[PDB]
Amino acid sequence: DFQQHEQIRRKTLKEKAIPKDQRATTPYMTKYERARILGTRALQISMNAPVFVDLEGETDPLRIAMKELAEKKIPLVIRRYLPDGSFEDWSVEELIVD
Amino acid sequence: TATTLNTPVVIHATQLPQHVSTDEVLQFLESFIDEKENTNLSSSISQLKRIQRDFKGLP
Amino acid sequence: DRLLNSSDYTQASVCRECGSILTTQQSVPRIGSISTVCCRRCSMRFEDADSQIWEDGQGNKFVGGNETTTVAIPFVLKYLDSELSAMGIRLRYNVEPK
Amino acid sequence: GVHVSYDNSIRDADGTLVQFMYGGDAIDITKESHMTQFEFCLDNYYALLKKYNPSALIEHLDVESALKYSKKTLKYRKKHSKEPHYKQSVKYDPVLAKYNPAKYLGSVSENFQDKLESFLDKNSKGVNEKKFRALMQLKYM
Amino acid sequence: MDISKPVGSEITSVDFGILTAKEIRNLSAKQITNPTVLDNLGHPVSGGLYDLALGAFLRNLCSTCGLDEKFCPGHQGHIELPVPCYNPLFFNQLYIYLRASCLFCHHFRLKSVEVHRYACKLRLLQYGLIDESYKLDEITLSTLLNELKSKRSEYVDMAIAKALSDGRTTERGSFTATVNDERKKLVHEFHKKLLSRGKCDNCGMFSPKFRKDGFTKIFETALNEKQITNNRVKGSTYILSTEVKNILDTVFRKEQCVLQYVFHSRPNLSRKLVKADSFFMDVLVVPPTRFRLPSKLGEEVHENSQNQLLSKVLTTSLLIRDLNDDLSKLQKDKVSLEDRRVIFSRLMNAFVTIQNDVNAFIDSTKAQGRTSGKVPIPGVKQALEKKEGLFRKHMMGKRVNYAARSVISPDPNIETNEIGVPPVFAVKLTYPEPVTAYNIAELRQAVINGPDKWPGATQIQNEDGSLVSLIGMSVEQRKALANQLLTPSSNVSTHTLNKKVYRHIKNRDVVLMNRQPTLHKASMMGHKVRVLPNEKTLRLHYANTGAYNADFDGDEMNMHFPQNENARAEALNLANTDSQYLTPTSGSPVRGLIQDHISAGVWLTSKDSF
Amino acid sequence: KMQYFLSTGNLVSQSGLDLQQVSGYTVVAEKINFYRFISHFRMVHRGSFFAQLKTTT
Amino acid sequence: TTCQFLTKAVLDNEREQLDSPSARIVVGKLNNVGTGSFDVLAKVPNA
Amino acid sequence: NGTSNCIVRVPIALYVSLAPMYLENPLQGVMKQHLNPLVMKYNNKVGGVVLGYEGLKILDADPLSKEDTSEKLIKITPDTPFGFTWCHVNLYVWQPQVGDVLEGYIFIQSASHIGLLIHDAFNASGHWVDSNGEPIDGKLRFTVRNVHTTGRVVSVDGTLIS
Amino acid sequence: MYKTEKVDLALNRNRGDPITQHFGFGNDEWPKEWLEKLDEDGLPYIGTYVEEGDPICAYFDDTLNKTKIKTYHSSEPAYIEEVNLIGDESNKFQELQTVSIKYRIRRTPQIGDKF
DNA sequence: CTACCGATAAGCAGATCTCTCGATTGCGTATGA
DNA sequence: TCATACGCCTCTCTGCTTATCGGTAG
RNA sequence: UAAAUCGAGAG
Ligand SMILES: [Mg+2]
Ligand SMILES: [Zn+2]
Ligand SMILES: [Zn+2]
Ligand SMILES: [Zn+2]
Repeated sequence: DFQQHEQIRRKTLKEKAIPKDQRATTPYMTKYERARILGTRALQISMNAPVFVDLEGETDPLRIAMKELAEKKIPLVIRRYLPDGSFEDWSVEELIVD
Repeated sequence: TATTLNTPVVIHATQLPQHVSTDEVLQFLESFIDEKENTNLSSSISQLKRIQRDFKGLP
Repeated sequence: DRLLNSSDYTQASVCRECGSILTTQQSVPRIGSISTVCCRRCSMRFEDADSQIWEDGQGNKFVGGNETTTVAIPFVLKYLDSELSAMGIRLRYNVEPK
Repeated sequence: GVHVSYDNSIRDADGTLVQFMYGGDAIDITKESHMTQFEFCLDNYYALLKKYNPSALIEHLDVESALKYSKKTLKYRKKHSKEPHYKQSVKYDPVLAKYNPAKYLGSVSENFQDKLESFLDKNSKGVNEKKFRALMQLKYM
Repeated sequence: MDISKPVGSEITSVDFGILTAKEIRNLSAKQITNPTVLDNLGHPVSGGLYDLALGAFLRNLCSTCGLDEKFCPGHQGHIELPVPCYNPLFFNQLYIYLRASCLFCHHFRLKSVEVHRYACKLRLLQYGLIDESYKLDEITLSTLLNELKSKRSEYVDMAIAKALSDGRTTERGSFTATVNDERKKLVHEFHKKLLSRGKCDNCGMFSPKFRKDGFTKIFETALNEKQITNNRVKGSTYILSTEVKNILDTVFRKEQCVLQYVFHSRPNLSRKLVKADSFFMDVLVVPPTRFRLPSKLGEEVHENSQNQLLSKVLTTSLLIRDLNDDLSKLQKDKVSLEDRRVIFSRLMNAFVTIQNDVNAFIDSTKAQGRTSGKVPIPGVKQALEKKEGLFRKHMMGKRVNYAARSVISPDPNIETNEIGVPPVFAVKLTYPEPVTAYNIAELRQAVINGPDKWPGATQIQNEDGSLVSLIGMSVEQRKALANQLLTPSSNVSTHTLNKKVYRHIKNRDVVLMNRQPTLHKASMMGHKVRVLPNEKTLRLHYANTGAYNADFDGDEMNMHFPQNENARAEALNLANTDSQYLTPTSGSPVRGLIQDHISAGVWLTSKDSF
Repeated sequence: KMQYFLSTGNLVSQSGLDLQQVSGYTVVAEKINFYRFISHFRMVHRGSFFAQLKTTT
Repeated sequence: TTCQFLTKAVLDNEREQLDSPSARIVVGKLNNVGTGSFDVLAKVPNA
Repeated sequence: NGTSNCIVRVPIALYVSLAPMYLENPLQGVMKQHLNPLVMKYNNKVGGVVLGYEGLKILDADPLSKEDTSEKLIKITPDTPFGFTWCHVNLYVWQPQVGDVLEGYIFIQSASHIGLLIHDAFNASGHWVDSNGEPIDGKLRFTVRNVHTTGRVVSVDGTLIS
Repeated sequence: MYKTEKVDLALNRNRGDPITQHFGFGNDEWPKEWLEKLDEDGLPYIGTYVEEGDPICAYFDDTLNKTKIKTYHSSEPAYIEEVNLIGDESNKFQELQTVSIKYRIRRTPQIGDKF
């Protein structure tokens, strides 16, 4: 009753997924991606998400997220969207800042 | 109440009812409490404490 | 933030089958029930046809069509859709988790 | 709606392409300021290199294929510079066509490459031309 | 907006469509009959335009959802008109379609093989097979006109199956700019060819065309000189809405397939037959009372203009319904020629005036008749057309909360990336900082300070949106609330959230500034915040004047305060002033000192300066 | 009628008076400053019809 | 020409896929240019 | 019961919202956020009242990922740090059916309404004279022709006659 | 800055209609804090400090059988300068229904002002 | 000879950034008093 | 004699669209 | 607290 609805979407989703071996986008983390990741990480910390980076009395979630990115421990995964709908899945750890 | 913080967005049921064996009715109530406290309560629940012994013995 | 989040952010209710925003309304509970939101289009009249039946403010009885979801939209979109309905034009909004 | 995609090709939000390369080069205009100031770049080489950190930009980069293809194309057009334009039967298209300029070091425009070669030919400077060329290609990337 | 209230479902796409009179009569809460708004007492008359079931009006709880005025969404209604009327939206389409039709055979006045040619062309091109659409015309080679068609159907279906099979086009079809261009070109040319000739080459029995007067009248003359002679061998009147609808429906029933392939661009599940009840509104729609609420002076009350137009429509409809009852009673026995003629003439001009009434209700310009007047009332189309329309005024740009506007005064004592926020601003604008294990001390201090002492808090929003305002509480109450800021929540549904303090705009925040007109990007940056507790005007460094093209000519510029961490980080990194050093126009710099610092540098860097 | 004419500026007449414009014939003599007041009794307006045409000769 | 384009849009049952920024603004969805040109996924170490 | 068991297991696919607080324990977060409140509740989609859950699975958004890896991806909505994902759980639901016979006990009796408690868990609504004269006891067979679902807990109403 | 206003209670008084509201105080339980910045009659004093939310004139409305007060309509505090009891030209000797209040605001030179 | 196709000329339709103050709001008429 | 509710009471640019009059096939 | 038109206008 529901399987035919679900299976067709997962096949389409797996179709657009570009394999890790053949992602030909920019290895660097773009400025937009840096801003978005910093904002989302700061929102998570503000919503009491666990943090593994020590805080030296800092109170600004945005500064906490910037410190995390500088030390490269952000537990976030990007999803670059190609125009057709294909998506590649880079990680912040393998991304290069600037 | 009853916002997205406590209720799923969609509750679509896949496959079908797959338990008409009438013989494998055990192994859940004897195991659900094992995975519960080893504390779900809104204001008061009591039917969970009197719904297992019906199939096994007497209240 | 400058157009939707802090201007007219509304968490309206939308039916997936109907595809319309304002066709839904809150059912009036009879005794010890929960006032959910249901369609005025998906539901058919009890004459043309409990958990299956919800009533309205006029005392009429409506059965079925209790599927819907909450989406974040500007209220100005609702006003535009009303004005379009005044023209006889209907807009159907395709909801993602159908 | 038209914006540059993840393939460095600008196209409308629909998907309809406008150009394959942003101006044929895909270098940001706000950063195009000092990619022609060869003398300034050479003078500030050490600070520029410390800013760029080429050491950390190797494990996620490929240099040899793009460099070889660009050299082959450059010598091809050098052999094929003086002739009518309609006769220029292209055998090797410009390096931007295949190699992603943000993924393959050395993939630069034909104008920038020509200007860099002309500068390195005319001006003879302790830093060598090879390290300067590597830094300039990293700057373009 | 609220951060602690996420939503999963989102509108992926929106598709337009027409309203069938069945569904709107199925969904409506009440009809509308009496053309009176309010009685002597001011109570909403049952069945009136402000009907109690069409949305709550003043204190009256709405009698459809049973909620208050601010809780009732506002349900829609409908007027059961007894006569169909031409839609001014689709009047041109109807006039063009029925102009190129034959009365007798009820087919298009063009040939019946071009009909299938265009049907197959549109069906095949709908799937984005452009080359196949043009290659179909190569299948060219009376009774032979059916053997040709069977070849085209096979070629069309084979190509679509082939294109679908190899991934060239998903079953949903490929709608891009070029296929849209070809659709428009082919459809416009096909309609123009329909309007081209006059003799029907399907049955021979040609039919007279129809004329127009304004946008509500149709005229024809079935009697001519030669067109009379030929149709015998082939064997300024008025055109009525019901019979023009009849011939429309006949033509559409005849040519369903072509009407489908010409009234659709997305080739999927287009099963719903395109009928004739798409240009006639037998049932009109009234917006909810919440959207039709009237104006309100300090004492004067003014009638809603849309409600007045609907009341006029009701007046004409009730007059027509009354006159038809007079028609029926006089139909019992044959009456004097004068009486039936005058009542039928009254019905005729009543239909004309109801057509004009609907035309004026939609568009103001189409209304006919004005000698002196006072003002031409704008219609629904006039509410969404011009710059003052709803689109350009309330969807491409809206008034914003948490934003200020004042004069800017210069200050060479802020580091060219901050702004000087006067304390009068700093006591109004707030940010909803959520409480937590590291923000507890600072937020507790802000709460204790309160809404008057900067830095301070104005509202303490609990997890369940219970905004506890601090405006009217004393010091001991504020202290107790601060000491109760971080406590476990009893409700499990809210156990994943924590209270938010609407603390004043501190020194670490960031705002956006804009000097209208925002001609280019630099006219809207993001400056950091510096709270100078002296003045009452915004303080701005001198480097930004050149970028803003601003002055200090008493210029007033806005100051938006983003409220979510996404916007904060996005303005701090992408839109910040330092990153906007070089304009993207030509790469030249746009910042730097201007007037006296330049002469100061010239004097200081000279040789005499020891 | 004269009070309305002076109060609203709009001219109502059945002869046209050989004048191009219809409105804007009276101005409120602002008492903001004596300079403004004395300047009120000296300007000449070419006509409200000349405030829209795009030519600048 | 809102009237002109709406008539054509509804007459042929033209469906908007919410691609252009203006359509996203009208509906009220996150834009597709720049920061909204991708998506962000959270990596969770479950069992 | 009368040659009927019900209590049928039903795997479900649900769209849960995961709070950022439970970002290092997503499965426990999901169960405590959605699945635990679903217990002892009559859900129309599942069919009846739910007695628990089992078999948590995360339908992560990574298609290249193995179906058994310990790390999963959670989609985060743009305007919120909350994460949304699909899930697979096994739901055990006791399903009454109209037109059947059920065995239940008697707890509360009144002059007008007679209370029946199917397995002392289905709330519904002083010995007197019966057909055989036996005093009313807790054991009897009834009909389920009438079902009321407007209260806090569903109820079963019927009569001895067919 | 000299700013004046005219509060009129005869706006809704139709031609020949008996006077609906008078100036002054009724017999209701109005707060005593109203007596500040309002005289024995309906008019206020002269040279008093009035801000937003401060009453100007108190009028007795017999339709509701209560005394209502008007309110200041400007953020900047002002000083009452003149209270002109303007009378009616008709033969009927109606009570006070038209009065003019003049306000004075200290427009000291603050920053941002144009010289 | 006469139907089909373009080539002007007239009409039709639509165009030529924010905000604050102040001012203002119809004649004609027709019957119940 | 005479008051408020009804009834109306003349100095700019781009297209697109259709009507009418020339030429050519049969 | 409305809504429209006119004048003064500010950048
Ligand atoms: Mg300026
Ligand atoms: Zn629905
Ligand atoms: Zn309502
Ligand atoms: Zn015919």
